[PDB]
Amino acid sequence: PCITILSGHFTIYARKTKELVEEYCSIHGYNFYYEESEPLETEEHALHFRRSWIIQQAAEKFPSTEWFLWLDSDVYVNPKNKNKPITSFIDLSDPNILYHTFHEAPWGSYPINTGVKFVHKDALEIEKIVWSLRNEAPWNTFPYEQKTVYEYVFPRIPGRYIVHDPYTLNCIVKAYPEHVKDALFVHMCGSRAERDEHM
Ligand SMILES: [Mn+2]
Repeated sequence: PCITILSGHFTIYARKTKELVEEYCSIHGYNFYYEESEPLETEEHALHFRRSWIIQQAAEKFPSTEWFLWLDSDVYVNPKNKNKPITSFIDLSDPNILYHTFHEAPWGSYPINTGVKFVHKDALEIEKIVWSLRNEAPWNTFPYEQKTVYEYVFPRIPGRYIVHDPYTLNCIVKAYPEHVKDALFVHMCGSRAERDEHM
């Protein structure tokens, strides 16, 4: 399908991850949207929610998109696998599914990690609602958009989401060091100097 990968960051590591993702899209014919812009709302919760505003900007630019893929700015493409398409790691053929998300068990603090998040075009209005909840309790409490997707969105869409193993597509470096080599998306979740050094 038509994939648009989107990300944003307003930083060496973040430029390097950008490059790799930008390169990866170019290799496979994916659209690339990057929010280089400065956020109007700069509080901690609002910055986490900003991904749900960015997707709306991505969709305006690329309206022919079937699947939107959010990647954090601390997620990069594993050089080893840069020549492999996304479809070689995940089945996006089920027309009923709106979200593909990934767990972080047992090292992670929450049932899903939205650092890598697949959103079907038919869920764009849902992402609009997530953005709108950014200043509403309990959604404005940590972990923010990630809590809102898991606890507000998912209950309303039974059967329309899959929570996947993270080993290839949301491979947190510190948590899964034995999986990093074979991963597609590597997530430097868990420090700028540390990230630059890694990049
Ligand atoms: Mn992250």
